[PDB]
Amino acid sequence: GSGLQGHIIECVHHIKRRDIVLKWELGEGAFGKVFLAECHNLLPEQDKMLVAVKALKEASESARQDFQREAELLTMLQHQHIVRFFGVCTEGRPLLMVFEYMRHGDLNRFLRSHGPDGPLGLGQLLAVASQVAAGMVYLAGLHFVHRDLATRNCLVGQGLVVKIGDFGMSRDIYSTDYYRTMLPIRWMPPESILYRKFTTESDVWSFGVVLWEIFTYGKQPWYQLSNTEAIDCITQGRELERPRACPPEVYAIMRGCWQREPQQRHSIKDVHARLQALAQAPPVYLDVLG
Ligand SMILES: NC(=O)c1cc(NC(=O)c2cc(-c3cccc(N)n3)ccc2Cl)n(-c2ccccc2)n1
Ligand SMILES: O=c1[nH]cnc2scc(-c3ccc(F)cc3)c12
Repeated sequence: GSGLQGHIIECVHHIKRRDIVLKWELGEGAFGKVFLAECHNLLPEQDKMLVAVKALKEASESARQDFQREAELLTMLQHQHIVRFFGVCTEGRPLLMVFEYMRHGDLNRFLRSHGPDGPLGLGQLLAVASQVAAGMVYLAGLHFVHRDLATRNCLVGQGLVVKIGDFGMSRDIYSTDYYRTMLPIRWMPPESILYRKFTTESDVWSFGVVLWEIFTYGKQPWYQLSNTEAIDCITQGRELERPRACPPEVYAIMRGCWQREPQQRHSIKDVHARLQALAQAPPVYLDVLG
């Protein structure tokens, strides 16, 4: 149910196994593990560089063919706000996908660790939002539907650089963010919960939810409610409240992403243009004054 596979239906670089030196396990899911590794002879002037390596547990013909198609699409995705894909290693089991290493981990973990529970300021929160929007503009321009846009599926590198990307293990690491196939219901618009239909318009809705995560420093949307209760609020048209750290100007943008009718939601290009203008000239808003 990945966006990569969704886009596949609707030359890959090969790295020698011996050029990869596994250093530590970063995470794991049902499909395999993710390692921190050193990769030799990959980038110029960097005889050694850190990479994140996704290892696939299953080595069957269908898993191999799916892997290849995903690797072809990942090679094609090239943007400043998309996690860099360096290539594969198909030298037997486990099949490996090599990505750049994002030193601050996923954006949800980053927000929670840089929040009140020092804390990121308004200008930094707007820069994070603008970068996530820029990656989504790129994906929409390719008619690529993410299907699971959320802060847990964004990564943070050196110098507050934020990019869209994940190692396909969020349904395991953040199982609490999904409901049973495992659907990310708190991030979904009513037509996706009801008809299980994902579009660029449903990605825009999830972007509004990402904005809410950003300005609550990574809190789960509808945190006071159970999964079935959250489905009810969304299908009935209840809206997430404006976070305290969120200026009215950003809340108006979220509300634009959350129009009930998919055809009435702002385009991501317009959402990005608005957030970019606010990141360069932040509104004078003190969260303490509300
Ligand atoms: N839930 C799943 O099974 C699932 C969900 C995903 N992520 C995507 O499809 C996905 C991945 C990227 C991306 C791009 C660049 C680097 C980078 N690291 N990621 C962007 C958008 C999407 Cl939408 N994978 C998955 C399957 C294979 C590899 C990684 C993840 N598996
Ligand atoms: O990831 C870890 N977490 C806790 N203890 C250990 S001991 C060794 C590891 C390790 C080292 C290299 C790897 F490729 C994978 C795992 C490790």
